[PDB]
Amino acid sequence: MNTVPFTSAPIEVTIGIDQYSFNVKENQPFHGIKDIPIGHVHVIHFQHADNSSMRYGYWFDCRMGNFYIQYDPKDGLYKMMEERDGAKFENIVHNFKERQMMVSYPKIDEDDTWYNLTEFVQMDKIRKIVRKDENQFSYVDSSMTTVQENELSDPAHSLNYTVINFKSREAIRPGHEMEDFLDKSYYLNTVMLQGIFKNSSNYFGELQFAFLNAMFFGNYGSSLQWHAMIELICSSATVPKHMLDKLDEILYYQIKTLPEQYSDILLNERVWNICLYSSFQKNSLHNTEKIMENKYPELL
Amino acid sequence: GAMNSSNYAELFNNDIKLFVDDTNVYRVTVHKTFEGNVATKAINGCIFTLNPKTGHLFLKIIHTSVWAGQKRLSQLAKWKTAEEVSALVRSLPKEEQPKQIIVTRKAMLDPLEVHMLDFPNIAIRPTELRLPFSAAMSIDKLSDVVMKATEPQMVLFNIYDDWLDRISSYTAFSRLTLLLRALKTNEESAKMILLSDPTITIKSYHLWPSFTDEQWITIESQMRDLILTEYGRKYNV
Ligand SMILES: CN(CCO)Cc1cc(N)ccc1Cl
Ligand SMILES: CN(CCO)Cc1cc(N)ccc1Cl
Repeated sequence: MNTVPFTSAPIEVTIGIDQYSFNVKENQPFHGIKDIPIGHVHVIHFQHADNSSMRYGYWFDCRMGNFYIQYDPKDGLYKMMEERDGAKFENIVHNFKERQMMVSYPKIDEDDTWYNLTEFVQMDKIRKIVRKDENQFSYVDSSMTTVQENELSDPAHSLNYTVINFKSREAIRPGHEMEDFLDKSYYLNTVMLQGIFKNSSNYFGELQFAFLNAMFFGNYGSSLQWHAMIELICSSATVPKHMLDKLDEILYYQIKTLPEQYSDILLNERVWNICLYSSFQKNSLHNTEKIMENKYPELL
Repeated sequence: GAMNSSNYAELFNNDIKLFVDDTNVYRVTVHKTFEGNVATKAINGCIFTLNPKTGHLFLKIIHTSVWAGQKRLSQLAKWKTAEEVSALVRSLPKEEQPKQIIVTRKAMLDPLEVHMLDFPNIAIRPTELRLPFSAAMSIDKLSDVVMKATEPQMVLFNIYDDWLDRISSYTAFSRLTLLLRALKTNEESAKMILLSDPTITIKSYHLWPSFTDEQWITIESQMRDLILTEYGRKYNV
């Protein structure tokens, strides 16, 4: 189990850790989060009480360093930092645990939700989407735009997701215009899987990461990316059977976890209806279709 | 964006553009089989690609052989149209290629955009106008070349004959749309109007009769009466 120490909590903030969250009052004696499960990426995120504009947060993996949060009163946000002095970190953490100033990562034993949402997500790939290589953790917020959004403006602060565009020369082989546009298998299997992602795990990892940035930060370009990666699979007549089964599990847990009250903004009616009811894979996502129909039948 | 009432005059400026109409590409007769089921028989079609400024009609004849062994022919027909239009643009010198292609039906947008990916600078546009280009097969000489074709074939007609020697392209296009609208509403009556006077002939190299200015005004008036008429006969007014 690992720990993220918080210097202090000078401003009132709602703090999220993965799918959990709690309210910290201005100058309440909050000094961090303990018992964080090793073996997964995690995200610690923030919404100030005074300005619900800008949710923001940090993707991290506790195996890659000792990390802590400290409010910066000049830049006005809770910043993640790395402490390199490991003795000084264990010491601080131990003092705050002894004084019981930390909340415990509240995972129920039966519960594999976070695993299921992050199964293919790897800190190395996150750091390539979010470029800032002097840190081992990655900052994301509500307002960051994607490389593709910037093609349609600060490149350093962008989400470098894999560009997917169904009406592009990359997607469409000369002489197979109709075939490749109506059945995207070439684009999925040869261009994207064999060419760019190398395997389906890296593909699913980016898909899962885009969903999570969409959900936790309301990052609109991440939502676009998540839906595009779903649609590319659903619009392909030829998909490995193992990918279809895994996709159904991935989407199931995403739909399960989504706040009911956010379904109106984070779920694209056209893509979901197409994917569940018109696409080649309309019959291949049994779990996802069942949960969608029972939880958001309005959308369909 | 879309072409409509408000930006009608753009059609007659000096930026090359083409209208593409796919409504006569896939054509069938529907008939009963010996068993009493229904089947279709394809007949020759055409793509109607028109430069509204000059009257250039690039008439691509679609021979029934292109459908042989194919499924989902109404969807294929849109992609075949897009394939032939793209081929036409590629065949043209750069300085004759259109800057915009306006499709008369929205279902052509994606097929044509995909086929024209190589031409990112050609704008593919829909239109809110209900243009009567489906009636092009009521022009006798166009129908005749389509039905006689035994292979795929491109034919070139000025659909305005020599009208631009005397009138503007705006006026020429209005006349054409009026004639086609009339032929679409009541072909027999429209054709009666155009041909009732044996002394006014169609030149071998023309599609329409050689009316004087004064006779065209009369023709045009008769075509508007017809269209208004049929509209009563249809709606009981
Ligand atoms: C509150 N702590 C202890 C200060 O005495 C500040 C801090 C400094 C480092 N270096 C690491 C974590 C924290 Cl949380
Ligand atoms: C009349 N000429 C053709 C002669 O072969 C000009 C023309 C060129 C294209 N491309 C279409 C229609 C016409 Cl009418």
